[PDB]
Parts: sequence; structure tokens; C-alpha cells
Amino acid sequence: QIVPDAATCPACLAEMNTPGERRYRYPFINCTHCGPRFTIIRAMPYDRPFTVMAAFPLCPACDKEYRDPLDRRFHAQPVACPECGPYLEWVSHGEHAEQEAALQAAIAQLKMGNIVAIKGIGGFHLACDARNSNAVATLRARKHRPAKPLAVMLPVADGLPDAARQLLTTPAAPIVLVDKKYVPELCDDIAPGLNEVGVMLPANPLQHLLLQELQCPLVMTSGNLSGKPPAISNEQALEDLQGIADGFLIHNRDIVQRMDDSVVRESGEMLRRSRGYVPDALALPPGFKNVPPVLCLGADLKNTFCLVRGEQVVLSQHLGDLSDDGIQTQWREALRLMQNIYNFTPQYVVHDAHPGYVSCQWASEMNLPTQTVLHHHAHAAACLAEHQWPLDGGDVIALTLDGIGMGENGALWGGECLRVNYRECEHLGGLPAVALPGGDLAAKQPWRNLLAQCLRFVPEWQNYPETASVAAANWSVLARAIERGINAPLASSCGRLFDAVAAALGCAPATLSYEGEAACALEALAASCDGVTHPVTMPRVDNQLDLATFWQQWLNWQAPVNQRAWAFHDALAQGFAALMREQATMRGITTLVFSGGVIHNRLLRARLAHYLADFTLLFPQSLPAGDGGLSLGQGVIAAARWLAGE
Ligand SMILES: Nc1ncnc2c1ncn2[C@@H]1O[C@H](COP(=O)(O)OP(=O)(O)O)[C@@H](O)[C@H]1O
Ligand SMILES: Nc1ncnc2c1ncn2[C@@H]1O[C@H](COP(=O)(O)OP(=O)(O)O)[C@@H](O)[C@H]1O
Ligand SMILES: [Mg+2]
Ligand SMILES: [Zn+2]
Ligand SMILES: [Zn+2]
Ligand SMILES: [Zn+2]
Repeated sequence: QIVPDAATCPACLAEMNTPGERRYRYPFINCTHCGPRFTIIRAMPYDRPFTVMAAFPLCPACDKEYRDPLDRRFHAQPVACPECGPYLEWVSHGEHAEQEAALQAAIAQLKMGNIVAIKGIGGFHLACDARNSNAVATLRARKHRPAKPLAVMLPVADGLPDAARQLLTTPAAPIVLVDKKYVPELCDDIAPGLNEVGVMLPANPLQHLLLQELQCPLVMTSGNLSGKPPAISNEQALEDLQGIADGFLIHNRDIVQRMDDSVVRESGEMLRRSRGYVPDALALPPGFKNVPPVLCLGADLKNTFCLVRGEQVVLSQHLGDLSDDGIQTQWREALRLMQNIYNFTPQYVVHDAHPGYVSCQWASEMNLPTQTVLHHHAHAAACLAEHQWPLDGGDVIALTLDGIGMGENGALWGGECLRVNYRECEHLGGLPAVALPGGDLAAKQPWRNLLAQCLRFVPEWQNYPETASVAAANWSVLARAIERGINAPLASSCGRLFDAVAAALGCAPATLSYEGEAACALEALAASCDGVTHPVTMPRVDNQLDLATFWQQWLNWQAPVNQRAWAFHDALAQGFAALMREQATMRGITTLVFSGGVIHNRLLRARLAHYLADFTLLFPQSLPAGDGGLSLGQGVIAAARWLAGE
């Protein structure tokens, strides 16, 4: 079996740090228990000739170890030493170095506050001293990344909570989100406006060498360009990062698969599932057996595909945005190797119901029967599957909160109450559908959503201080477009409602630099409030939330901004809980499901759980609540359909 890429083990670390060992300070040390796996395999079987390491014939000493059944490096396929293996290369504006001198040049650059691109297991990172305000500002400037939080690598996990240390030190070695109070060494520009920082430990030998020497936290963020697939070759990294890195610490061992760092919360909640988890399979729920080979294409954003067969499923790594130029290359390579590893040939392909998706174009090219699943149905089913809900387990009431997904009859959904089982999805109610003014711009400029909300629900909205910048603009042209339905489609979007509230509070830039920025800012603000007595509500009118009442109460409830933010989360949670309670109780349903990327909001989850203690509650945990989990949901629905003989 092939296991996921694994953090350097204690024994290899000990060996690398022992003067006199053949592998002393050798940056590519590995053994049967650790090192790259998926990222170095060209084809099955797992054997050196079909790995990236085929072009580095073993010296006699390595060969003896590789062939000795009692040795820790027995059949360690990518094993090497300084005499036979890959080596470091340093490149910086006409300067060049190799091996230990390459490492030392990179260290000198980091110490001096410069930015260096570093080759990792699954791509390249950009690094700098995370304490150094100037370096971090320069990185942000050069990368055109004014706000999005930066991952940091710490030399050790000392001082972090037990739960965080546990996760950090696993073979998966994920980025773990922790409260920034635990890491005071980090400059304020690491995660501005947020309450958490993503921290990670060195997990390959080169990272251990660097952190051992540097003894300080380092930014360790992905080395790519917005809109472009990440580099896995030296040549692409050199091209992509030329304006950004001051120098390049690279090497001649090929990476053949894109494999980003995984991201989890200290709580264990999975956000991004890549390095260290892929290509591990997962068991399907009770009742799923003898399932035909189904390829599930997942979603256009934060993509993963799924292979379903028999009684198991295997998810791909994070493959990013499918609309990005040239992203299909890494996607197809991932699919090639996954199919090879599992001897898998699909007989069916499942994809999203949105006819405009890139994935839905790709599906049309496969010469296989195709079928669709509604976006929000797949979110709900993915949560059911992770909780091992049996095939015949019965209906649940589901709350699916996100940005936008296509619902029934071409409606744009994003804040819905649904009656759900693996075969069926009935829409019951939710947020009212409100125009997205300027289409794609509405996710980029929170004020557009505040305008759309005000036009629908707020008498004399121009008179409120919250709406001042919108009021001062010639907003009437946009209001005319909205009335005429010109690039202003209606969407019942929970993400856009967050943005409207963030716009009203002023807690985000007028134009965002990354998706979800306003929502995360609003949550971070609300989280600093420990709870408050407040009059804000979202009453139920028929099967929808009454946002006219909400805005009237919220706009007229003056309080510190953190309390206003908290009141919004609390009112939204109470309103959705009342809708779900009515729908479930009158259907004899005792279990509620929650999914969609908005459910990554910890405060909203906490308030929902507070209001719904009279039900069994299922929240996502080992798979992302957002689009990274979508393909699993598609897979279980397709399987359930097939098992019913549909
Ligand atoms: N402080 C943080 N809060 C939330 N997410 C974070 C944080 N730091 C890193 N991340 C995660 O990292 C991913 C961002 O990708 P990228 O732009 O490559 O940044 P990086 O490589 O620094 O993680 C997101 O999925 C996000 O979940
Ligand atoms: N902390 C948060 N609070 C509220 N909403 C959030 C938060 N984090 C992300 N979101 C929203 O969830 C969306 C991602 O949801 P997801 O289901 O992954 O994608 P999609 O909208 O494409 O279906 C983000 O674009 C943003 O709208
Ligand atoms: Mg500390
Ligand atoms: Zn090892
Ligand atoms: Zn050797
Ligand atoms: Zn979604």
C-alpha cells in the first residue's frame, strides 16, 4: 500500500544530526517509516525504478542498507546519501552555490531579513523571518497580498496547547490554527484582523536544518501566483517567483505531484486535506457495498475529486480553482496516479448541477454516463457520510450555508433549510434571495450586498451612518440595474449576508483581496465578545428569515462593534434554529445536519448548538465543511442512487 508523504522520523533526524554519520546534515535522508511517497511516484508498483529516484543509482553502502531486511532503510525506495543522492542548489542574482554552502547562503539571507524560495515536498514555499516587520511587509507587497494570513513554521511546539502539539507532531505534520496569544514573537502583519495564526513544524530534513540554524519563527507560505497553478518544477518556480524571492534554495529531486500543506484547527477540524492524508482511503457508511467505480468531480473552487468503489472512497489532494489557467495539468496528473494506485477505471461520472462550471465541461469529455447532484445536497450528504449515517438511516433536516451554489430550477442558493437523505433533497426554506449587484463583483465588494439588502428591506436606508459611503456614491445606476435584472441575479446567500453586515460595520477593506475576507473579519470581531444581552432577531415569516425586522433592530441597536458583530451571529443562529425546529419536529426528525463553508464559522456553530440542544447535531470534522468535501457528497449520493436500482 502507498502511505501519505510522511514527516522525517525521530531516527532519521537523529542520524542527520550525528557528526560522523554518512548522512550527517544530508537534506534528503529518509527511511522505510518516513519521507516523500505520493509526490515522488511516477507509476505503480512502489519501487525505485518507477519513482523520481530512478536516476540516482545507489552507492554500495546505501544499497546494502536498502537490501538488509533488518535495517530501518530496507526497501526505502527514495533512500540516498551525499555520495549518491540529490543535493541543494542556491541561486540568487548571478550568485550560485551547492550543498552545505547553498544551505548557508539561504540561512544568511533569512537572517538578514530577505525572502527565500525553498523547495519542499509538494511545491515551493516563500520564507522570511516572521518577527521581522519589514520583511513581512516586503513579502506582502511583492506578492500583492495585503491581508491574507501567512502560515509560519516554528522550530518546536513548546508553549502551545496539548491538542495543538499533538496534531503538529503527527506524520501528517499539518498547519494547525492556534490562538495568536500563544505566539507573541510573530509580527502583527502575519494574520492581521484575525484571532488565529497557522503554525507548522519542520517536517522534511531541509526544513529541520533551516529551523535548527535559525531558531526563530519563519513565514512559510505557498510559492505561487494568484490565478496560476503552484510550481512543482525548479524552472517554473524560478519564473513565477522572480519578482518576489531574493534567492532560491532548490534541488534536483523532482516533485511529480502538487501536494499543499494540510490545514487543521487545534480542535481537529479539517480545513484543507492534502500532504500527510492523501492518498488514504475512507470507508463508506453502513449499507454501502459493491459500489461501481464512480469518478466525482467535486466543485469548481477548492477542488478535490473522489474515486468511489466497493465500500470505500478516496479523495484527491486540494487542487484549487478549476477556472485558473492551466490548472487541468496538475488535476489530470493527480487523477492519473490515483487511478494507477487503486487500479481504478470509472464507469460513471458525477458532477455539479451548475451548467456553467468548468468541471461540468470536463465531465462532457469523458465518454461515460454522467449525472448531476445539487451543490447543497452534496454538502449535506458529505457531512452524513463522515458521521457514518447508514444508507437506510432516515431523513434529516440540513442547514447548508455558503457563498453560492446552484439549487433547484437554476436558483442560486447559499442559506437553505433542506429535508435530506442520500437520494433526495427537498428545499424547505431559508434566507430570502437578494440580488448580487455586479454579479462576480458582489463577492469582492461587501458594500454591494449592503446596498442590495437596504434596497429590499430598509426604509430610508440613506439616513443611517452605516450606509454613508454607499449613499454618497451614484448608487442609483446600480439600483436601476438591480431592478431590471441586469447582471444582478438573486441568491439566498449566507456568505453575502455576512458581507453586508461587515460592510455596515466597516470591519473590512472596501474591496477585498481574498474570498471570505469580510466574513472572517466579522467573525474575528464577534469572537472577542463573550456574549451580550441584545434585542436583535431574525423572525420566521412562513419558511424564511425576516430580514426587514433584523435590519431595523440591528441598525438601531447602538453598541460597541464587537457586540454588534456578536448580535448578528446570535440572531442568525437563533433564526435558523427556529426554522429547523419547526421543520424537523413536524416531520418526526431527531437529527440535524450542518454543512457549507459558512459552517467553518466557530461562533455560528457554537450558537447553533446552544439553540438546538433538543436535537442530535452533526457537524463536519474530518472533511472540510466547504467545497473541499463536495466530491464525497456527490459520491455517496450517486452510490445510494445506484444501490436503489434507480
Ligand atoms: N490565520 C489563519 N486563519 C485561517 N486560515 C489560515 C491562516 N493561516 C493559514 N491559513 C490557511 O492557509 C490557506 C491559504 O493558502 P495560501 O495563500 O497558500 O497561504 P499559506 O501558504 O500561507 O497557507 C487557507 O486555506 C487557510 O485556511
Ligand atoms: N468564518 C466565516 N463566517 C462566515 N462565512 C464564511 C466564513 N468563512 C468562509 N465563509 C463563506 O463561505 C464561503 C465558502 O463556502 P464553500 O461552501 O467552500 O464555497 P461555495 O460558496 O463556492 O459553495 C466563502 O466564500 C464565504 O462566503
Ligand atoms: Mg508561546
Ligand atoms: Zn525515517
Ligand atoms: Zn548512498
Ligand atoms: Zn459550497
